[PDB]
Amino acid sequence: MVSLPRMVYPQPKVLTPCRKDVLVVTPWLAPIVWEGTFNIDILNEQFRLQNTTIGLTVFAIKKYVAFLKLFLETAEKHFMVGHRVHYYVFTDQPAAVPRVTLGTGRQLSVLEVRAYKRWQDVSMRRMEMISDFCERRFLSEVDYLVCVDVDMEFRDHVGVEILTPLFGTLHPGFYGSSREAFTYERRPQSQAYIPKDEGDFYYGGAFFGGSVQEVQRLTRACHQAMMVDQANGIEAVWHDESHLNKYLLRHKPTKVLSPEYLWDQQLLGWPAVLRKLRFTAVPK
Amino acid sequence: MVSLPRMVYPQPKVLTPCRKDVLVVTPWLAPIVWEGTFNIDILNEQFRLQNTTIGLTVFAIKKYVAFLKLFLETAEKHFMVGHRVHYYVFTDQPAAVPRVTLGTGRQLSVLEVRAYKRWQDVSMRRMEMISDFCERRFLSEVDYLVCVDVDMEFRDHVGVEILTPLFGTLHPGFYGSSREAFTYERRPQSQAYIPKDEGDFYYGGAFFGGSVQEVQRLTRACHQAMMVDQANGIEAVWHDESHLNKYLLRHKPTKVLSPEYLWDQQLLGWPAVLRKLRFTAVPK
Ligand SMILES: O=c1ccn([C@@H]2O[C@H](COP(=O)(O)OP(=O)(O)O)[C@@H](O)[C@H]2O)c(=O)[nH]1
Ligand SMILES: O=c1ccn([C@@H]2O[C@H](COP(=O)(O)OP(=O)(O)O)[C@@H](O)[C@H]2O)c(=O)[nH]1
Ligand SMILES: [Mn+2]
Ligand SMILES: [Mn+2]
Repeated sequence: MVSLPRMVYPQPKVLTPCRKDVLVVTPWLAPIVWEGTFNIDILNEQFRLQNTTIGLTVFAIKKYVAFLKLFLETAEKHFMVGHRVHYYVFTDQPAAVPRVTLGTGRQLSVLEVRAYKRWQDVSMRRMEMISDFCERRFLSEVDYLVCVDVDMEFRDHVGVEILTPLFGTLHPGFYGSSREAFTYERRPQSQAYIPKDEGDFYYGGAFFGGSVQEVQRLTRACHQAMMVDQANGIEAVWHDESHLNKYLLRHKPTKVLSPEYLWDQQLLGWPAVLRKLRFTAVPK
Repeated sequence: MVSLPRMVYPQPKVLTPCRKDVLVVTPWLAPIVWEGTFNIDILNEQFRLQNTTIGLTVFAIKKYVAFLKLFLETAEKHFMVGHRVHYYVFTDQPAAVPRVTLGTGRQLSVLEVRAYKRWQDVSMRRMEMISDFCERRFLSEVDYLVCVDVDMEFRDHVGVEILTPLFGTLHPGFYGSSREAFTYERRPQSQAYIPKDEGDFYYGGAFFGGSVQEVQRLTRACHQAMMVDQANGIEAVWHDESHLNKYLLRHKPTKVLSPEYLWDQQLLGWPAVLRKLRFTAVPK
């Protein structure tokens, strides 16, 4: 990496934590990203100097096309502003994608794919489709991939602080829960099985990412695991999210995002521990 | 990575920090390594699965050969035990290197180099010498390089928790100090110059490291800066440490080690904030 320029900002204080109310590093030394833990000016410098391109995948199959306008418009206000962004919209209805005005250095591609009848299958098949397009396109077109649900909107900054070889996001329903309470797949017959004495966190299927290489590996593995389960007459309790959790248990993420990055205010309010609500559920 | 095996350990608690008394992550999201922040079993698994080899460089020029016996014997007890280790002892007196019994998977190489007259030159020229041998040997022989002073002994675990592309260590004299008090080079004529309003930390010249590529970059850059200074007729106030600090200001380390890793118990005692004293000064 090339040198940063002179910058003036508050000195970090070794004997003064940024946050004392939350865990800010995992036991494998991956940062857990909360507001107050990062200086976004330093991080922007680091990633801009490397001319980073970020891909964002989103699936808008069947009626879910209705979520695209707000998803994309709010993404324009909050997601990686100042950096190169390439949106990839996976849909069975190219003509139904709204014409959203994009900022400079940002582009959008529509990837036409099949629709599945069951929402579970639409959700699950994202793994296969992302993996497939890593090979077809993403490896050549972007440096990182961020893979999210479409039934969401950005309300605050989501930026290069999340970028790392592999990240998961704390599910907003479980961040304060004991591992026994996590809704991992519990049947040993399933490839997603995690027993009650294992597990670090419950990650949300709605927001993960990393380098293209790591996301390719993750999505390929989750898809293969789902195909094995299918052959064994089993479907994991929480579908792709169950498999995501099994993957990230055994392949530790190099950053973990706090629930600021995946929230539902209707269901969970605005707890003191959340200084910002960045990416939130839209009522559906 | 390849998958980790099933492991049983206590669950990380999102709403319960491991350490509330110290900063455990930098504003650029690099872990600051303190006892309690890492699970060494997880980390050992990760690095052993990668067949990691760690190089350790140490200079024992002139009278400093006296320190080698204790340095090496204690390294055998505490440094990277269980992993492949390659010691590189730089000396003007190959015959004076004590014969120290090494554990399996550990090797020692004696590198014969010139002895400079001025201690300042001895200390400063380590940068050139490390950089030269990165090309000569380290690139093909080790994955990471750890570069330390010889007038030291290991007293507790120093392991794979430190490994990362680039690391510096908090100097024990300044970890609680404001940047204005840091003994950076303050003369603008010097390549190591840092203004009073810049600076994250004061890093110790006695303990830094990283991937071979990053250590080659750092040591080459510091040597070049020193040569420019020499041509301009100036020598930085704290020699190689001043240049190391300039380098790490502009090239942020991906981990920072706490003063557990670089201490002087005679001068500073054993404060409560240090749960372990791992690598400590030998009186001289
Ligand atoms: O008919 C569907 C069902 C699902 N999805 C995609 O699959 C994601 C996950 O589904 P959903 O959001 O309904 O799951 P939930 O958040 O309720 O767990 C959605 O965001 C969409 O991106 C879709 O496009 N069309
Ligand atoms: O005559 C010398 C002077 C320096 N050194 C090496 O340079 C390092 C830095 O010097 P020193 O330890 O004296 O610096 P200090 O810790 O006192 O700042 C030493 O640990 C030795 O490894 C050496 O080998 N011989
Ligand atoms: Mn959703
Ligand atoms: Mn020393």
